[PDB]
Amino acid sequence: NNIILNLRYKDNNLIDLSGYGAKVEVYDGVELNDKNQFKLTSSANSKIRVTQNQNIIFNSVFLDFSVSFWIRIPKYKNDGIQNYIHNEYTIINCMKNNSGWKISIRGNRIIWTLIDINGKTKSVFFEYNIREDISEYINRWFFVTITNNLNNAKIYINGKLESNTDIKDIREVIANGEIIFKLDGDIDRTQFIWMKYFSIFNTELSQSNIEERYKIQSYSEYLKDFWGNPLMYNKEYYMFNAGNKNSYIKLKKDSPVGEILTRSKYNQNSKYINYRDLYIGEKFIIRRKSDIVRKEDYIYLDFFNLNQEWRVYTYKYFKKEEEKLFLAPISDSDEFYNTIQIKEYDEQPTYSCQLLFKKDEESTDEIGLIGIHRFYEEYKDYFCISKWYLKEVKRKPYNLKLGCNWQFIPKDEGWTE
Amino acid sequence: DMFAKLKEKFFNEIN
Ligand SMILES: CC(=O)N[C@H]1[C@H](O[C@@H]2[C@H](O[C@]3(C(=O)O)C[C@H](O)[C@@H](NC(C)=O)[C@H]([C@H](O)[C@H](O)CO)O3)[C@@H](O)[C@H](O[C@H]3[C@H](O)[C@@H](O)[C@H](O)O[C@@H]3CO)O[C@@H]2CO)O[C@H](CO)[C@H](O)[C@@H]1O[C@@H]1O[C@H](CO)[C@H](O)[C@H](O[C@]2(C(=O)O)C[C@H](O)[C@@H](NC(C)=O)[C@H]([C@H](O)[C@H](O)CO)O2)[C@H]1O
Ligand SMILES: [Cl-]
Repeated sequence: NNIILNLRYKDNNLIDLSGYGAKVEVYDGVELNDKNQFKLTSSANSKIRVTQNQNIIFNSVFLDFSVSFWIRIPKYKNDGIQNYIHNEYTIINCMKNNSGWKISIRGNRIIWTLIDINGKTKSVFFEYNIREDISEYINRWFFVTITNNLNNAKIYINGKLESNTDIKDIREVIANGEIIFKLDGDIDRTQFIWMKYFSIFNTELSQSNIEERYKIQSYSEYLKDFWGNPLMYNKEYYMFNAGNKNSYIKLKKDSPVGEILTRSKYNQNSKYINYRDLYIGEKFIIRRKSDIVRKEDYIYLDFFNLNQEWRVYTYKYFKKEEEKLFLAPISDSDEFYNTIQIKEYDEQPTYSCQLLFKKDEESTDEIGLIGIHRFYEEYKDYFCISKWYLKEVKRKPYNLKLGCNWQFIPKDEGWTE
Repeated sequence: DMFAKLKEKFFNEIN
């Protein structure tokens, strides 16, 4: 559907599946996986060369074409902040006779550049904050779309318009060059980039059509982690509350309950960056109740304490609208429920999930949703179950502020702190 | 039996 290049994984390779049959040469330094993600590193053979079908390039003067892809750009090093902010490097290039387009990164900025044969140049970029307690962009998969017509170059992020440059002063742009995927410029040996679903269209895509591609390419039967990667069974995870972004869970001292604490922040002295620590709190693990965690699966939410796997329970007969959850050894007990069904109540794209307690894998009764609540101690916030959430999650549009919304944070080389 | 001590604490906590 107006698609002229469609890079996709196949047989430990990336191949153009557009139907136009371009040649794609992936060199040995490119890391691949069957989830369609590919990784560009600093090494020289870490590259992809694409040789276009010379019959279906973009129009050099009307400039009617679009580029879409997902990207995951690692966090800055706390001690490489000035190189991060200042070094620009190219990630993807399509140039012939010093004309064409390129995609560049400069720290927290992603840049689109057009160059006409006359040598005239125009750019448009997207930039994200590097001071946020919790950023939705740093080290997390997000969707980029660049569109061009004769007058404007635009960047959409996650289906929404972010930037807009007039490109009227741009004349003829040569269209038929090889597309080169490669980090190019002054970069660190540890600098890398993840990408997926790279596509080129011979049309200016509309926001409506882009917002749809974002939804379609966001959809999966499985859940995702904080970074946007698949959520897995048998993997250690930190827990994030999308309703309480700055809070984390700690097992209360010598007590089988989860207290909620405030995340520690970047405390060094640089005035360019700020963040909250992500690698803190209890370390959890998802177990099946009988690979990838799928919506509606039945699970156990466990965690590690005293070199042992403990479990998260709810008291069967709690009276109030909410109650503290019981965090305790794995045990048979008729006073507690252990069965959780994992949910995604949001209809829009998200990395949040919800955790519903039930009697078993057959029952239709719903006990409550795992969340956060302030308890009478002076008050104190605890890790809780709640039936209050059960009606709130019915509300449209989905309420993002509900503390029943969780994300799972595994360690990742793109996030150091 | 250590578990029982934990359960007892839990019931303190919610009462
Ligand atoms: C504030 C509160 O604790 N709400 C709890 C409510 O308590 C009742 C009173 O509350 C309000 C309220 O804000 O909800 C006041 C409103 O005016 C009511 N609205 C009306 C009348 O239209 C509303 C209630 O929801 C009712 O459902 C409707 O009546 O209640 C509270 O003021 C009152 O207070 C005490 C009083 O202050 C004490 O001094 C005195 O001793 O006693 C009275 C009561 O004894 O108590 C009221 C009940 O007695 O009770 C309902 C139960 O129906 C809920 O418990 C509600 O608490 C919410 O609990 C859920 C879990 O079930 C969550 O834990 C909520 O906290 C979190 C969350 O995780 O979701 C933390 C997040 O930070 C916050 N997210 C952010 C930052 O975005 C979210 C919250 O979801 C979002 O803020 C929006 O959804 O909340 C917790 O608030
Ligand atoms: Cl978030």
